[PDB]
Amino acid sequence: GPLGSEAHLYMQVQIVAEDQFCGHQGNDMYDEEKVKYTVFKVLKNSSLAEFVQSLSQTMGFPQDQIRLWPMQARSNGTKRPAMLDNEADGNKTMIELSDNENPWTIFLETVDPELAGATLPKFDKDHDVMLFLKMYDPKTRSLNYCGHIYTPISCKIRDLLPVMCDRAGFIQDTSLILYEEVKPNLTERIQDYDVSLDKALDELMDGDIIVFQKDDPENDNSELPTAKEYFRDLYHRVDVIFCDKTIPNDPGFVVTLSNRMNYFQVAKTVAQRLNTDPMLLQFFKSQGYRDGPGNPLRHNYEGTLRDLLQFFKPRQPKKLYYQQLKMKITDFENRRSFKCIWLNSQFREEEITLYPDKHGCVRDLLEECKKAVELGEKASGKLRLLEIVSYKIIGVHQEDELLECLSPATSRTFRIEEIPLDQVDIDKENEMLVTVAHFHKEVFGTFGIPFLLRIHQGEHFREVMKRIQSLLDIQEKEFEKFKFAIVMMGRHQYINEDEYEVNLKDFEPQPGNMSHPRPWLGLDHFNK
Ligand SMILES: *C[C@@H]1C(=O)O[C@@H]2/C=C(\C)[C@@H](OC(C)=O)C/C=C(\COC(C)=O)C[C@@H](OC(=O)/C(C)=C/CO)[C@@H]12
Repeated sequence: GPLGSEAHLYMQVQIVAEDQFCGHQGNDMYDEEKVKYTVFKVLKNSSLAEFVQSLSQTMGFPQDQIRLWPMQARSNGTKRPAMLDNEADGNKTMIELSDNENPWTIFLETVDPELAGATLPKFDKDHDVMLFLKMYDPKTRSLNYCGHIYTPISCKIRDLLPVMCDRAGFIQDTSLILYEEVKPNLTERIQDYDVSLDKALDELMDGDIIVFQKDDPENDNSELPTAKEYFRDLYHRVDVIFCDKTIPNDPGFVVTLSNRMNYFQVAKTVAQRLNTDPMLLQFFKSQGYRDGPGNPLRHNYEGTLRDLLQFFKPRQPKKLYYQQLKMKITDFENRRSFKCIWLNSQFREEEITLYPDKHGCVRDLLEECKKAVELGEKASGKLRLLEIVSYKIIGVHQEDELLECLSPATSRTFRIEEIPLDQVDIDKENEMLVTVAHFHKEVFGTFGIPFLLRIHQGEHFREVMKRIQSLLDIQEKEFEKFKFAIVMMGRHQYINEDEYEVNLKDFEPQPGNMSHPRPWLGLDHFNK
């Protein structure tokens, strides 16, 4: 709006009291966006002494009870209180002390208004340093402002250990770990307490910060055992929205994490936020273009959370998608669907998907299906796996074969069935299984449900027909309507059903030839 004629002669002076330092969890003394100031509009060329007496009357403390420490920015990017000499700069101008920083911030040390009172201790500009103290509690992972101290440069670090303990509520003689909080993402441990402050601290200045904590075994029970780790985590912090993909339109919940986290750490933060096993969750990389879940994140991901978020533009809402699982994410990742046909005791087909071990044998699949189905009444209770192509059985698979060695279900159907009673242990000297398929007129025109059939040497074809129809169930002048043939690689010829006696070697391959083209029995009727 309209600036006054003499507005350029004035400057802003923001006074911060030490109560603003209490509760601060970050680096330095306060957050510039949360701090509350007492604001003064003062002439740029008023002197320091004028401001001091003015401020002393404004705040209600005599000049004996207050001291001014300008908040000066350091070369390393921090802002810290700094020394200001009363009877050597008290007549320099406010703006020349300011170094032309127009909103000029100053920390006002006062005596506790609890007294008045004894005045602030004197302070030798040359041999004394004002240090700031923070205590780090690893159990609550928190910072606790512990005030400031006047101390001689020559004082030994060990001599500061009492007051620290005193200000933290620790019992005296508690062993401590001490750090200088140099700057964000740099917390340097003070390794020798038996040396002076000027030797122990990097570039000893007024406004330096010592963070201290107990030396305690229980520290290792926290996610952040040291102040060093705490400040690293804080520097790498980032809020991320998490959304369940299975719940449509979910707004999801904000979780505070750190850019340096690996898969296990973010998984456990989110799992405790959801109260589940971290292993019963699956996460998804971002699609990287528009909001929506991307590719599944393998549980053994080697990257960091920063890699997962690198595609979010500098102010896009960071968001990751997950879903909750019914099994551990490892088993979820290694399960493989095997879809096949279960043929029940009624001779009817159903589609069933089993999830055995991807490295299992055929027996694993057979037992997975046996757990799912109701078997026949007084039946064998043992299952077998058949491979069907174009309505013909081409193979019986033995239980020791590896599953991954089987052709995928891509027009080649697999059929699990219970073995009939007459087929569990056939007479190996005179009894044989042959495959049976339905065809119409010509052999390559197959249809229907093929099956395995036991036949006996010397038997008359009549009884083969009887057991065929017993397992098939169809009107008898419907069953009598059709013919029977023996088939080998396209060639076929019919059995005289009036009087033929079953000779097994009419159905036998060439001796020594276990190849997949075996002779089979064909039923020749009409379809539907
Ligand atoms: C943040 C702590 C708090 O909640 O209040 C304590 C004190 C004040 C707010 C102020 O006390 C004054 C000015 O009278 C100044 C801030 C502190 C004073 O501490 C000292 C003794 O310098 C810092 C905190 O107090 C402590 O450090 C305490 C109570 C240590 C336990 O003896 C704030």
